[PDB]
Amino acid sequence: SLWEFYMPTDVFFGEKILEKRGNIIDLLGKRALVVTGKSSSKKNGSLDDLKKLLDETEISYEIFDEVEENPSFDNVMKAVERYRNDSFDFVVGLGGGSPMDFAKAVAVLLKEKDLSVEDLYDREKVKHWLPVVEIPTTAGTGSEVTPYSILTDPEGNKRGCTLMFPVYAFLDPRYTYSMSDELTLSTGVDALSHAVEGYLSRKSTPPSDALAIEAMKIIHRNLPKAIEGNREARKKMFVASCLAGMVIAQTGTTLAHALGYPLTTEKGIKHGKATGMVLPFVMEVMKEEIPEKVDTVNHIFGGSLLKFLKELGLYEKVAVSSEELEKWVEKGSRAKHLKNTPGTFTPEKIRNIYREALGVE
Amino acid sequence: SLWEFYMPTDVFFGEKILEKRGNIIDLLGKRALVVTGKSSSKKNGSLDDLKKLLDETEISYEIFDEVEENPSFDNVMKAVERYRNDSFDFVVGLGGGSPMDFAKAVAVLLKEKDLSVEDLYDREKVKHWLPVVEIPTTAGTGSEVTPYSILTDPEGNKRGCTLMFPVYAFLDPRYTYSMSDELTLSTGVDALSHAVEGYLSRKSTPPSDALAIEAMKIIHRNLPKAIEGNREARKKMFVASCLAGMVIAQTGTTLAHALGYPLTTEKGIKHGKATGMVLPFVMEVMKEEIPEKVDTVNHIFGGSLLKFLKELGLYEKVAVSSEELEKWVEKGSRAKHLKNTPGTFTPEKIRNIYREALGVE
Ligand SMILES: NC(=O)c1ccc[n+]([C@@H]2O[C@H](COP(=O)([O-])OP(=O)(O)OC[C@H]3O[C@@H](n4cnc5c(N)ncnc54)[C@H](OP(=O)(O)O)[C@@H]3O)[C@@H](O)[C@H]2O)c1
Ligand SMILES: NC(=O)c1ccc[n+]([C@@H]2O[C@H](COP(=O)([O-])OP(=O)(O)OC[C@H]3O[C@@H](n4cnc5c(N)ncnc54)[C@H](OP(=O)(O)O)[C@@H]3O)[C@@H](O)[C@H]2O)c1
Ligand SMILES: [Zn+2]
Ligand SMILES: [Zn+2]
Repeated sequence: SLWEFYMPTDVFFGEKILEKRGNIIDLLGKRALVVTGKSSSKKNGSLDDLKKLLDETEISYEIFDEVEENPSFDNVMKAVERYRNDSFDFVVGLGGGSPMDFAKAVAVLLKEKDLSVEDLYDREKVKHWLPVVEIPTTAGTGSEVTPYSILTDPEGNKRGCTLMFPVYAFLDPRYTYSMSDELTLSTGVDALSHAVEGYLSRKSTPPSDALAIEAMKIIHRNLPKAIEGNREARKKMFVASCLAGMVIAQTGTTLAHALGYPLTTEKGIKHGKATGMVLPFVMEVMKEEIPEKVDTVNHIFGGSLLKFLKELGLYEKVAVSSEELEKWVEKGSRAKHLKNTPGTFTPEKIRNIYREALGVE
Repeated sequence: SLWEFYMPTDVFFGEKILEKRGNIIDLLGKRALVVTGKSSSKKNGSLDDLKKLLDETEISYEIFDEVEENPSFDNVMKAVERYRNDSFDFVVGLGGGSPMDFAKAVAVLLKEKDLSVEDLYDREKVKHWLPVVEIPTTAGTGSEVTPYSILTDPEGNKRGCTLMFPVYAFLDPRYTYSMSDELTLSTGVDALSHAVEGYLSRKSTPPSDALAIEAMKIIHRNLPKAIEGNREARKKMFVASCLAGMVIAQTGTTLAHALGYPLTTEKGIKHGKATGMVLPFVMEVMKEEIPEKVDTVNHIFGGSLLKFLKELGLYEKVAVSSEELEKWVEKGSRAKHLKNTPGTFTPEKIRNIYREALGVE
């Protein structure tokens, strides 16, 4: 066999974590660029805490609070072209996966001033970048512990790239208490999918399996209560989302993530819910290769992950034309994730996965 | 509550791993110092593989193959003084815990020529150091993924310190197939203790708990067969020892490790066996603060860790005087590990832990 474990991010978790461990960012420089969403970070106390930390460490900064959900190439360039004229020592991503991923792309482009966003997809061109600090507020994408960035290209397709691991990750569960029940559900299922896909992936490793198993157990026991607003459960979900991120940082994701993309970009379905909807059906095909592991996942979730997700009210009614379905099937058949997904996926199997997922509601 | 996860070592695992991924050390420099034991690494093909790797990568080197079991301050200075006139870019530890720990100490001292071994216990003085590469051959201390180094001081006492994390760890399971049944047993129990102590420690964290649980399950299922010589079992033990190293790299150890030291330094009992002998009894006390987790550990090991260890033939007959016992009880009452160990340990309880462990056989 042959495997590798690499997750160099220094992770700090706890209430008031920026106050208690945040000063370490002073090792990164004297001026920082903060990238965050339009309003969430202003309402959960995170931006205020960050401003306090920057003031305390006497680090000057600028705030780009215009990151959109599922950020596009243009969104990133709208910030890069402007901040390339400044001189930042490091970048801080604050919020959900969108601003956290946005921060990684900007960190490279502010250093590599001659590169375009498309160039980021060429690993050979990514050799220099500003350090990145991530402060997540959802539970979650686990972006604070992965080297990935996902952007929507000019054609409207979600495309991911591998950049750098954040130097520091600061997780304060209090920031997640403001999530709506619906966002808690979607982000929680995204975390669930990361742990499940990482465990079932052909790139699975012993360390990532260990982390994935614990994450799955935590999510199974806490997601329902978290959605309802139970604080202790939300704290556990935040822990699980981080563990799951560590997992995919080793394994990457599977066809489940790839197939959910069009549901998000074309049907407005939140990322986590989109992935979660197709995941159980992708698993049915994976069974042809790893039935034991698939059985393990179903057992952890009470006997059936599909039923577990259905009980959460995850499935949505989605309008899909034959024309749209065929387009999604064609794109899925070319997903890079296919190589790391157990099972044999023909266009018909992918077509069936969508029909099954869409057929629930 | 508040926790941190940090384990930056880039870990590579697999048969012929040095041949397949070792070239990456080219990024560390052009000259290196190899520290290892007298014969071991020369008989399992590891030193041969390392020599070949260094030749292929065109990296000059010198070999210090005089690291003794449980190295002392003088041992380290012997190598340091012998090579302080030279100029190395990085250090490579090859072998078990002794040479790997030796490597970390030397890596600092060769950089900071004005420091003594005693200075290494002062975190403030350890500012710079040469990069370290670890290649373990036992399953194991997990030293390849921890920042710890343990040496025997002039007084003959085991004293550990925290230095740096190795940049790269290369694990080839084939190297462990040459271990004697006794060494497999002792190093295997050491790994078991790391996982168990890390899980039970007051410094336990979610990520380390995840890794510890998996490590414990692997060891329970494979240690007996590994001792018998089963290669699949030994390969699994090697994975577990690594996972366990990642665990203590976050948690540190408990009173069990502390109480076993005098058995090693004064009675020649191998580290793993010494810790393992007292572990079940230290756990009995822990049950006062964390009965849930202790029950979990016993459940994983077939219902009783004590019985599991006894069945391995772990316990040894040891000649101990009252004077010696009282000295150990006294020192045990002043171990830093006490603070991170659940339960209340009175001199009477510690004396009883030793009596119980020594009374088994
Ligand atoms: N790096 C990776 O490996 C990885 C993994 C999984 C997913 N992703 C990517 O991450 C993105 C998904 O991010 P996400 O699900 O965390 O959400 P998101 O897209 O970052 O934002 C979701 C929405 O929730 C809001 N929000 C964020 N934190 C909140 C809080 N604490 N309380 C209330 N509302 C809050 C946001 O408000 P504001 O806009 O006002 O801030 C936003 O409107 C996708 O683009 C996905 O492809 C990346
Ligand atoms: N850094 C940490 O966090 C950490 C954790 C646990 C323990 N430790 C420390 O590590 C030391 C324990 O090391 P250890 O149990 O791995 O053993 P060790 O002390 O490194 O050596 C044990 C003996 O086994 C031999 N050996 C090593 N690899 C072998 C192989 N593949 N086949 C056959 N024989 C082999 C050695 O031979 P040669 O002498 O010929 O090489 C040596 O004589 C202690 O000093 C302990 O305090 C450190
Ligand atoms: Zn995701
Ligand atoms: Zn040990």
